[PDB]
Amino acid sequence: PHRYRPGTVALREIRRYQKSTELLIRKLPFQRLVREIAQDFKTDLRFQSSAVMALQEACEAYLVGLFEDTNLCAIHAKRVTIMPKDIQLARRIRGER
Amino acid sequence: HRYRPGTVALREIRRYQKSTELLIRKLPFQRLVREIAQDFKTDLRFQSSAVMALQEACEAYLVGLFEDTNLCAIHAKRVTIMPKDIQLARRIRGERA
Amino acid sequence: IFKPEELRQALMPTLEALYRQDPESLPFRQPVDPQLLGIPDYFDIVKSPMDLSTIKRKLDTGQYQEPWQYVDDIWLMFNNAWLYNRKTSRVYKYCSKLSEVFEQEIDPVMQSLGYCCGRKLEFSPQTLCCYGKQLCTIPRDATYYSYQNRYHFCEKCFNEIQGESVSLGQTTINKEQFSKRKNDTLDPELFVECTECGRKMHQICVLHHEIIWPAGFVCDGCLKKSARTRKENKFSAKRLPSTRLGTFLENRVNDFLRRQNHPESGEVTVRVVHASDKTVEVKPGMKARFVDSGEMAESFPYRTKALFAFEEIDGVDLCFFGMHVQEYGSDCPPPNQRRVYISYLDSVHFFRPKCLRTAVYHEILIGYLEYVKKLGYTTGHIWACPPSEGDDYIFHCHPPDQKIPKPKRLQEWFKKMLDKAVSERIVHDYKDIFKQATEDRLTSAKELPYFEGDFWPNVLEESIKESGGSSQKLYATMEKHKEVFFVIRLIAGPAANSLPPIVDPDPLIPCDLMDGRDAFLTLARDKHLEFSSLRRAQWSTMCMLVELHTQ
Amino acid sequence: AKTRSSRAGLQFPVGRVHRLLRKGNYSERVGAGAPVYLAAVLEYLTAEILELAGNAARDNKKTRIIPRHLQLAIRNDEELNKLLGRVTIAQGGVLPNIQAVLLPK
Amino acid sequence: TRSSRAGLQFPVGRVHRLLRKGNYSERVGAGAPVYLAAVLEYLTAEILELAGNAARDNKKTRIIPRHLQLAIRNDEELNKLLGRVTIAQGGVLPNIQAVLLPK
Amino acid sequence: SRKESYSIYVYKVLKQVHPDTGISSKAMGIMNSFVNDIFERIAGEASRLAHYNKRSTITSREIQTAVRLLLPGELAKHAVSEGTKAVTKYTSA
Amino acid sequence: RSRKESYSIYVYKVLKQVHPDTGISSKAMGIMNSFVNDIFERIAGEASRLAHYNKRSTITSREIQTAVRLLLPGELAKHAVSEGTKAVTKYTSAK
Amino acid sequence: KVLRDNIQGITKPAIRRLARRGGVKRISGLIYEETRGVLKVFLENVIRDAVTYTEHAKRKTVTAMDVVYALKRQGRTLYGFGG
Amino acid sequence: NIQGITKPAIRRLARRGGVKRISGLIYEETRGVLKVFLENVIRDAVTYTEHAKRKTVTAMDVVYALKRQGRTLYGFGG
DNA sequence: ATCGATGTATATATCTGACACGTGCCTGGAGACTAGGGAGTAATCCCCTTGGCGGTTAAAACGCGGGGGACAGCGCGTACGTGCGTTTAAGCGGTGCTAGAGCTGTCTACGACCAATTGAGCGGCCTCGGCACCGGGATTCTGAT
DNA sequence: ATCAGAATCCCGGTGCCGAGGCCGCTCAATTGGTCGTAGACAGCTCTAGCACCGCTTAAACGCACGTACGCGCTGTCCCCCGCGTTTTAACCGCCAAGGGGATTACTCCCTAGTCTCCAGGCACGTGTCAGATATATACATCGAT
Repeated sequence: PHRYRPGTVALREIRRYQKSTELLIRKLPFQRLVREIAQDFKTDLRFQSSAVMALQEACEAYLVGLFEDTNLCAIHAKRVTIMPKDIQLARRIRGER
Repeated sequence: HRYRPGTVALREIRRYQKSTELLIRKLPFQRLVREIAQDFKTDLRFQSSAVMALQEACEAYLVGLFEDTNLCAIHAKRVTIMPKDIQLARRIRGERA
Repeated sequence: IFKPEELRQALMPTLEALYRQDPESLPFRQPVDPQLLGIPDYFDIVKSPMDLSTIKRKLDTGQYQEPWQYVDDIWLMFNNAWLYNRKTSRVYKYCSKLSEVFEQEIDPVMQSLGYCCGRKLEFSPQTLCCYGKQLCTIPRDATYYSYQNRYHFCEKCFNEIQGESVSLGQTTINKEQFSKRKNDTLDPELFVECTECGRKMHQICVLHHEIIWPAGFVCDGCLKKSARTRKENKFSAKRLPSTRLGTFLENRVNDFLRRQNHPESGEVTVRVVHASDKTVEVKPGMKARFVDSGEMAESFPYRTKALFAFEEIDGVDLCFFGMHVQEYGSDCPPPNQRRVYISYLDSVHFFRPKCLRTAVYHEILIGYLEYVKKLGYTTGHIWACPPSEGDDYIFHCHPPDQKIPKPKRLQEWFKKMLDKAVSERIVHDYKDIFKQATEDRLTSAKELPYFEGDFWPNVLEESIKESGGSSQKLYATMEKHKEVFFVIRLIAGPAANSLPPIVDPDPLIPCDLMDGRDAFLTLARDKHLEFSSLRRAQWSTMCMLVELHTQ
Repeated sequence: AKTRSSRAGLQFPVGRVHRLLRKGNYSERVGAGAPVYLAAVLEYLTAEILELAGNAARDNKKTRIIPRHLQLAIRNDEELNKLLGRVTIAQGGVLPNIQAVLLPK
Repeated sequence: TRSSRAGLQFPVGRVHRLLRKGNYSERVGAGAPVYLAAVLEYLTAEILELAGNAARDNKKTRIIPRHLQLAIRNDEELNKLLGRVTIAQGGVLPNIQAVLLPK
Repeated sequence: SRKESYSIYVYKVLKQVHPDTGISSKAMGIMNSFVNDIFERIAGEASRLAHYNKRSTITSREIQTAVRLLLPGELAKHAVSEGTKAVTKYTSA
Repeated sequence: RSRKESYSIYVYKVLKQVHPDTGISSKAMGIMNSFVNDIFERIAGEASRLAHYNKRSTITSREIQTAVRLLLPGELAKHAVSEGTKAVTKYTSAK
Repeated sequence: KVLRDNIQGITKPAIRRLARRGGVKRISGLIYEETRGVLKVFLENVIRDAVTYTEHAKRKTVTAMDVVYALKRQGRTLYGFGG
Repeated sequence: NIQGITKPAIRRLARRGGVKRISGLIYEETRGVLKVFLENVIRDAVTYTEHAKRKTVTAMDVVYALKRQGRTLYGFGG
């Protein structure tokens, strides 16, 4: 048959996803997660759907930035595969925690 | 006799992290500040307290930057901080664009 | 008695938690001055005033010997405000907010002090009927009229009646003799005192029953300090007498659970707790039509049985399924000969593991069909009727989050059970009543099985009188209601005609408490035995089992 | 003319900007040139962004400016990128970039 | 006065005047400056207590900026509060990364 | 209830800059929020500065130095030029 | 000669209440002064932005309490709110 | 209804697509856990602020403006939802 | 005068930061970074002064230039 | 270096609902006038900055020997990518229920304003003891054998 | 391990200048009273959130296989380091000159406030075309031979 060598479908996906702008986290699981986290602070809270959408946008932006900086670290370390310590190192250096 | 390379550095660390006095010579830094202010408005006079404040701020900033650079350099399996580390730490912090 | 500082240190944080609620706290921080606040009738309604300052003071000055006295005052303050102020008012909602903060604060503190819990508990309010109409009912908190705490009337159907005299049954009572009142009464849970440390705990939290442990209650704290454990509870489900039927059913269930091998499965115990002989009498319409001309028996003998399934949950017995059946043997006249009918079944949804619950109910029913088939009963009969709202078939006061199936879901549930029974070659086949009648070439109402409490005896009365002498619309009535009525063939065809006598090897079991559903529902209602939560169901099971063991 | 915006040869409203400068408690008294200056600088910045946004949109062969075009115009211009360094544009997307090392050889 | 009438130590009148003059809002409720002075007083009590502890550990009776820097960086919640502030003549926490230490 | 906004003004500016281009409602909202953000930044900085100088009025000088502070070099220069040109065209008539 | 104000004597009183043996150097005094000023500025600004968000024109104790719950980390915020409510109650009660 | 274990709703391919947008080429199998943690640590810092605004104005619906303000406070402002 | 930041001065600064062994191009890179940071802070301080109609940069101006950049500096009378 | 199989861009037809414009309505902005204080400006004083000269000595600069770490290459093991079949549940479209956001009208308690008043706090003076410093000793690490 | 050999901590004695206490006053906080409105609160409307049910199909999950990459190891080399010696210019002390920061007094003109009038702008409705979507085609390109 025909089988792409490992490492080219990754690049195709990089281009395809950097080209488009749609959301990437599934809407309903993220909504349920947000409600779960909020229920810990004040029981029986109702969420304007626009607010859940804004939360999802902010989380997507934060995670994309974090993965960008993590990939930059992992390239600095003479590697190619981002790893959890990279995420944690990038956030430590950025001044966040 | 001779101290093996790598212990005078540690003794210097232990000694300098204990003290709080300033590490940049006052007069060279003052002349540098005046030279830099020469470009924005001619014939400016500096309150000596303001030069002291500038020196404290620059020291704090450089110390933080070297700390983060050393973090990067240790993360990359090395021990010698290098200009790319400084630049990488600043890029990750988001300080430089 | 705790040292007053011990109490202050422990409880004051819970009081501060209320104080620091702004603005909710403000109305409650000082004693209500009725006149200053522009409210003169306050002391006509509120007879035991209470507020945060008064409570703080009693706490600071060591006026509480034990923490429940603090809790009682807090709740007095809250209920005073819920009493005087309108549900829609400002103070009312403020009060509600404070009480929520309090419930969350108080529970772990009380537990730190060696108590079961810090919650304030009260039983569910009973539903009040109406002597005015058949199934009229009174709603919680809404106003109603009563006489001798026996005859109650909803504010509507009370004023309906022309004039000023009511009639109760055949004697006449002036309306002025009725009490006007709100259905807002809730009975508190009871406490039992540790005989060693003296702490008061919820009787239902600690499951202390005086018959089972007559020496007295000793809390787990006191028991562990001396490395003791409670004496064994001998009033268990497992120790109820075994029967061939109970054994057969429980073996089927436990063999199924063992095959599934799901984590955290428990053994199920099934017991038959009642078996007696009874008769169903043909009602006056049908009796005038067919009995008096000798075309139908005036009554039919059957055996009724009650059975229950139990599981151990958190070390304690839990009754989760109950069922009553009517069995018409081989000596019974046609049309009822060799038939079984399910009078009613009911459940309490605490079975573990959840994802095998329905499967287990099905195994119980399939096993029961298989068992009576073996005895030589030919046919099973099921009326799929969910309980109406606020009625319980067997277990008093279900969990409010246990959903009640509507008719289509319940029908499909019986179909799924029967389909499994067919695939196991227990049930030969099954049909709705309309199709079955068609297949039996039925022509007359006297040919329909006649069961105690069933739909068809009642609708036949109605039909005969509507038609002024009547079978006329029988097929039409069957077609109309067909999805609800299952006829289940256990023994098919020529084999059903030459069977030996039905001989039940199990003995009769006299138990008045379980002769039909009413007695156990009445007991439960009279003794606050609810099945509305895991803890209350565990208590209620424990009390039920004592009653069954002690007779 | 009548409207104070016309006197300055502007497009943004100076009256509304003046009202806002009073209402948010930024100072006891608001000058009369500050609203004009502020409306002017606001208009200039908006024109500056919309220029590049329209250009990037015409690059993608479209007529309507959508959030992606604004994101591109903001992240491509060196100077705007610094003024708007810590703002996430909903539906924006990111700049297409791949590090050199990751590319195949 | 009002600082005494509330069991506080910071000045309430001064905080009220500052709330008025600074143009934070058109008006200022009478309850705000008391609360604000109480919060300020509590935070200062915390910082000074930690600094005094650190100084006593250093065999000194007079709190100096180094002790403040130590009492701020050592504690966690305060470090999170005062994240991006530099203290003149403050010094740095003593720490050497594990990899750097000799083998 | 009337809800104030900067829609028509941004639209006019767009028509001046790209006479044959329209702006989607979402981009309209984005610009409407960006203008609010920049105006808030500039006004807050001018307020802080006027408080620093112990002054009680925001005049064009404050706004000018606030623009000098907030925007980077070239944007600051052009914006200051625009501000002075507009205030002169105003005071002239 | 201008009469400039500060928070020196108050910080001194607090220090004497919390470590009676201990003195404070002049530079540490300046640092504590600037720190109090900065925290007060943050809290006042946050209360102002709250009041504006709710389209209300007064900063009452509620906005201050919410600003405290927003600015400070968990334990410090809880303690500060407790202190605040205690002080407000003792103020309003007595006279 | 009570909610639990919804954090697994951030599926492995979801984090994969996210990283693929950021410019990553090969993800170590240990990332898919760690990232989830990080995400939680972010949300518990935004909602806890949004709620605090809502609990202030005496409301029970967290409005989009509340989330936008909670974000803007953390120096992570968000254009496109109101202001 | 950027050569005024001597090599052993950067050595001491770094030794405080916690490094153990320094390369040879750090010195130049650090000179550049410090020049940039100083340019920014001094530009903001100047702008403040030039507004206040003064010719002497007061310590308050530098403290405000720092507080603006998110680098608040305690100990000079903020 | 070709072949082929796959993905991507391009060219065109169809349909839709989101954007552009036209209209009525209403309230926020504009115009004219006035009273008042905040700010501009002149003058003065004295603090604090700048500039400079001499000495002293600590620190910067420079040269050298070499040990240790950066870096390149290699080989091994496996964790991750890719594709495929199977299974889960998100997405969509309705359908209903209603708590709660939002608006309005009434009323009052709370905060701004102002005059009189006095003590809390700030500026200045003066003392002593907490710490800077120094010399001597005890202890503690580090490196070669 | 065991030695010498520098570094560092401890202890005690001397001194000095900065903090802490005390005194005078003056201006800002306090108290008392009045007036106006911002906000609390009750009541109403009705939208947007929540729940639910069924159907479709994209998307997630599990699994097998292979390979490109992480990583540990080893060798080479050059480059910072520690140290000794020579050079310089920071630092401190002191003096001298003058700019401008700060303060005060005076005057004016810029703005807040008030009223009265009307047009810019928003909600609403309606009409159509830019773009989404589907389909056929030409080209790019990636990998095996």
